[PDB]
Amino acid sequence: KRYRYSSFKARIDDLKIEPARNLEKRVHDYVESSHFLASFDQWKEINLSAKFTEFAAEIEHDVQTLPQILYHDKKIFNSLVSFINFHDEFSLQPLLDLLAQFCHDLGPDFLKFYEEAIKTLINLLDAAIEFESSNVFEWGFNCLAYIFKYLSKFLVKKLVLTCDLLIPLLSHSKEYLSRFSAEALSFLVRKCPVSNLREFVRSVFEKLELYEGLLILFTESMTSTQETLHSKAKAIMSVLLHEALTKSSPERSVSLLSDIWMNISKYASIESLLPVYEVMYQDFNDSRILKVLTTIVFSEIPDWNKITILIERIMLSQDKVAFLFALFIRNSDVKTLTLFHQKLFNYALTNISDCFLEFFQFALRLSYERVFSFLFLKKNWQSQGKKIALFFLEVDDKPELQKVREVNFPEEFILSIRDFFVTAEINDSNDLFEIIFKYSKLQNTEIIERIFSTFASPDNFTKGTLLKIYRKEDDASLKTILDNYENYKESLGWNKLVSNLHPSESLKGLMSHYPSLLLSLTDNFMLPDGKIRYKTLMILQGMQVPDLLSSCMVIEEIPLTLQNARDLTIRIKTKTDKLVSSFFLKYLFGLLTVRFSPVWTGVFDTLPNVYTKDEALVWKLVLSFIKLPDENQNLDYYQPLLEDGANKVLWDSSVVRLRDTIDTFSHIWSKYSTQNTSIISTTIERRGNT
Amino acid sequence: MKLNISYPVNGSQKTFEIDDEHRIRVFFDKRIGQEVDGEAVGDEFKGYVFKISGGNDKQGFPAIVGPDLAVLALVIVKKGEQELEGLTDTTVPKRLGPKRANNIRKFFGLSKEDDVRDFVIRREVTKGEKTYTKAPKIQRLVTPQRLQRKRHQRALKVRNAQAQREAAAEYAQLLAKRLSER
RNA sequence: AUACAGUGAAACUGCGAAUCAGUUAUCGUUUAUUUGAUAGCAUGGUAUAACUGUGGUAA
RNA sequence: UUUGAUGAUUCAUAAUAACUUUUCGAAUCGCAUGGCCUUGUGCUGGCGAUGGUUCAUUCAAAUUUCUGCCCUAUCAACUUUCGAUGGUAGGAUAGUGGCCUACCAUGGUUUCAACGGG
Repeated sequence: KRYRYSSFKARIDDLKIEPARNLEKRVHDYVESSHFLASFDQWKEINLSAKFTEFAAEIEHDVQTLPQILYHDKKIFNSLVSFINFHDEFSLQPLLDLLAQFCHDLGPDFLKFYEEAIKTLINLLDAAIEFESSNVFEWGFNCLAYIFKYLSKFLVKKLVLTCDLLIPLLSHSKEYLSRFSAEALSFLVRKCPVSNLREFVRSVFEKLELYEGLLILFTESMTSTQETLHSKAKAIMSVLLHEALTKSSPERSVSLLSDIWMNISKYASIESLLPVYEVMYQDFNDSRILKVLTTIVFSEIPDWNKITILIERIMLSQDKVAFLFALFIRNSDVKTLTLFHQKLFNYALTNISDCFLEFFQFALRLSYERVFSFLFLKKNWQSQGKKIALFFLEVDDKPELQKVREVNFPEEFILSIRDFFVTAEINDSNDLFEIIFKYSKLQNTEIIERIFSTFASPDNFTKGTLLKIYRKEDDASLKTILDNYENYKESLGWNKLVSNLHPSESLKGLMSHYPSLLLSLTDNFMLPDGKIRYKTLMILQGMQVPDLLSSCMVIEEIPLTLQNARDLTIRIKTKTDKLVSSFFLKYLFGLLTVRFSPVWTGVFDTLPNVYTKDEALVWKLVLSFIKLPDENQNLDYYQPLLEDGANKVLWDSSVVRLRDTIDTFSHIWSKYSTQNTSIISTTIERRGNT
Repeated sequence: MKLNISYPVNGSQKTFEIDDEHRIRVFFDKRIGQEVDGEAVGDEFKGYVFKISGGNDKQGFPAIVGPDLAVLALVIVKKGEQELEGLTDTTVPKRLGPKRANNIRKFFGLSKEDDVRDFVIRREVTKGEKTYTKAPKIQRLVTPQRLQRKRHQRALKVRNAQAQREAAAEYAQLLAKRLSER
């Protein structure tokens, strides 16, 4: 069907110049007496616009018989540029294509007009931006590429001059103008053989301090041949680009050559990049190479890549290079040589963190050696708690240097913790989890705030006397890690007598209804552990109804039925079971994250034991939303001021930003402790909803 | 006769065939939408509070009922304690998620700071090898465009008035000129 | 294009479905439509379609 | 010396008073999304798609003034039967208006070819 009505920006998106790729028999292949006269009279016939008519009435004495043109060169050129500087939109195609033709007949005598012609052209491209016509842009950029096609013989040495003339198009900060003009200039780059292109690349790199994306588009359009085929001069254009690179250019030019290599690698599929890789390897044999190597290992002879990387490492960036080589490598011998280089590669915590975020595979040898070589980075790396590589974490955590473990045991023996030595003991016990007597002693000394209590409970879960001391501390009492410690003690008689001696579990069975569902799940898993170590049908129904909490529409349609059945059982059927059922009902009605479950709770609150804890819990819920709890623990300040290897790409910028955030997480100890304090469980929330 | 019974919370529905017509004899001359108890009509189903739907007779046409309604339908208004086989246990999901912005805000309890855009329902449809995830829509959502159009309506009203009551004055200038003339 | 963004069946909504003859007035009526003028809460709730299912029914 | 006219007005229009089973004064959409700099995440801003108050226009309808057509005096009386014809009010009317109601009057048509019939 016809009639689609693409918008103006839509047509600009469809636009690409490529006039030598546009193949018709236009006028110029059929040449009369002049080369200008045929396109003159043809446009005189096909187009009517009043200033084009009076222009034709002005120049008709001198258009015909090309001696007339070569005599009357300047005067009718001034007539041309005056009418283009008049510029109604309907006269633009004839006058502009005639000015395009006005150089092809002449050749060298147009170079006394060339600069002023391009000046009128760029003024009219600004007028075209305020005109909003994709046809006008198409004609103007088409005639510009025509001028460059007809004058590429004489525009060899003056490349720097003409790009300095056309630099209001490249750095215009309106990206489709530069995306247009970069095609024409890239055709000129494809024209110019070697040395003038080298000087042009030098001046273009030097003038770089929105010109960066324009230079990227010019390089990509110079390499841009047909579909899945590279340019014929691409192997030499990469040579001129690498010669202008390698410490001959500014800082952003390295990322510019990187992004040009990225777009060229995305364009040319596989076989078109044999000679490009050969020329780039020949330019890389001499020895900035780091951003280039990471860029060429982005897009996926890896042994030759490993050999060149080993030479350039014999002589962060090396961490990102090794991470990408690990994510896309194919040789276990090269991986072992990379472990040999990882012996000399610093920041191995951040390197292993980004590598484990990338993949999870064989050759995990250097982790134990880095642990034996041995602070805050090891603290954060062990603080990566529940990963997919936890199966290797729990098996390789023993391989650390136990001298550091016994040294932390000497710091965990005595603890004079006022405000920050509790945090220092938290940082110690985090590593000491991967390392019972000192645990119970330090826990007694510590119980003699919330973050230090949660960290002590983590060492408690990592650790019947200890169970009695933990029950005494729970009678003396964040709560998520505390219930983790309690469940780890209860699952990891004498214990029956020790639990029957102390009366407990009523406080936890009452305060299981918290505003955090993970805290509710931890309390529900802890209370069943206590009732197991010292009824169970209704408790397991309440645990299973809170188990299927992934409230997708199938499971959320299922959960109202499951909660209604368990509530019918526990309402048609002890004081502790009534407290646990009331706490589960209060937690379900105070979740306020799914209105499916809050309909089942409003159904289940209709047949309860009258005013047992119902109206008391309702008054507690109404009073919970008059003020809010706050003020978690603080820390000091830290500063990375680092982690840059890229400027602007599509996905390479995202991968580099991910490695930069990884390095800023593996930054200094104050930021590491701030990230550790950020790594917490849930808390009280949902104000105004409860 | 045949009794289509539908559990509403799951929403499931299955049919039964009811012989022993003196169970059906209490349905008779009773108006549509009146209460029916579980054990009080039948044998096995206990405590199932119902209400009759009415509907189609013999050969399918529709207050006071006779024995022509072969297809009698019920929804389980209140479940008793009978463990049904495809109604109460096997749950079918509610199909279409909420579409409107404040409808989603009611469905997940959002406040006036959320600007939801992630509390949308999701779905992944499976070709078998290449998945297609989809977020449908948040309609009646406050956009940057909607208050732009509200601002444009304000600007158009104030511009029309601030041209009209001034063109009044430039007419009154010519009227004052003719009054000084005459 | 992790709200949406391409095409888009279905469905809702919107729109449209004795001839009398010449012959004046409508300061006696309405005037759908076109055309031209024209008016100083970051935005809430229903009640449902298509669809998923349970059937009857020779239909 | 204050106001827009037609041949012509209780015309067009303006002011007060309240009645409104309370009408409207945009909870709408597409393309771009540019600017001001106190960079808020602010305030602004373009083109046009629909809607909507009133008036005019345009297109219409429904009535209305004046003439006409088939043969006839083996058709001279026809209409106030259960409206015939007026005037006054009311209702109906989208309205002028027996389109109807009651009340007041007893009219009106016709040898001119009426009235009736072919």
